[PDB]
Amino acid sequence: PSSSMADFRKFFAKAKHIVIISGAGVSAESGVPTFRGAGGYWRKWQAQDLATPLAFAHNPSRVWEFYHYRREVMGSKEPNAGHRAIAECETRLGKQGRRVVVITQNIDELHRKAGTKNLLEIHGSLFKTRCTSCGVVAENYKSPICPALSGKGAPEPGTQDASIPVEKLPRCEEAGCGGLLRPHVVWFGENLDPAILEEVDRELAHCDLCLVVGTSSVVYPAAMFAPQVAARGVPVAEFNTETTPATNRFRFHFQGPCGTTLPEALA
Amino acid sequence: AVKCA
Ligand SMILES: NC(=O)c1ccc[n+]([C@@H]2C[C@H](COP(=O)(O)OP(=O)(O)OC[C@H]3O[C@@H](n4cnc5c(N)ncnc54)[C@H](O)[C@@H]3O)[C@@H](O)[C@H]2O)c1
Ligand SMILES: [Zn+2]
Repeated sequence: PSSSMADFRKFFAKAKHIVIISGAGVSAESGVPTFRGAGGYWRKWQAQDLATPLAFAHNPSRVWEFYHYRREVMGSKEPNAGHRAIAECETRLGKQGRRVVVITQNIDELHRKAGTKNLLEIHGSLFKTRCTSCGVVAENYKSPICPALSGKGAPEPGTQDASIPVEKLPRCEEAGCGGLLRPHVVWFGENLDPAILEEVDRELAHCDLCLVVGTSSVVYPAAMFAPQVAARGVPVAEFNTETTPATNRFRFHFQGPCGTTLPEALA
Repeated sequence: AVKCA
């Protein structure tokens, strides 16, 4: 694990297919908290407990409050210099006939807002819904997503659940369905999309340089992506404020906010 | 592949 930017740049200059894996840390400097420690809580509950099939099945109103809140917070948010460096890198290399692809754990769409085109959102999106009856996935940026959620989603401990009746939670507007919608987001304990996983596999297999940016490397299976490329003999560069369990697997580690390290790295 | 923390 070197911290030599110059050695990384040598590899960067020659790379024809760069995979950039990102986690919540890439959006921290945008004012979107990660789930590490404090941001991992909402009212009395842990985010990793709310983001489960069990929690939603038994209390879809509380879970929707939680997602509504996040959708609303995400409204004000802007890509940071980390996101911008990544998008600009893709566009510049694209004109050289070189490839950059972003594989993100994040559901916040900030990579998209920054202009990134080659993007695999492996955990879905905060701004998509899926119908729990007919399975139809739709884009949704409505604020609020439904009338009953207005002013709701307050994260403060002791905030009673709005306890919205299920017919007044977001409902499918497909012809003759009316089903309860859920956020189109992969929850803990759910399968990732097999089609997306095969796209991920094709990128990992063909790439020649990999960056792992702002991820804890403890969410599976995404945590195994970069280790797998590094096993193939490919250089992996980690950009994170801390070391992680995967750190010593990687060729490079650059400590600090990725917003301040990425722009120089990717110029 | 199941999403796990
Ligand atoms: N922005 C989002 O869409 C968003 C927000 C919160 C959680 N999540 C997902 C929920 C799930 C678990 O979240 P989390 O526990 O945070 O795991 P994670 O894998 O997203 O870990 C966050 C990582 O970011 C790191 N970090 C924080 N700030 C910076 C920074 N400024 N520059 C570089 N790295 C930074 C932090 O040290 C940690 O390693 C993951 O799939 C997350 O991607 C997404
Ligand atoms: Zn439906």
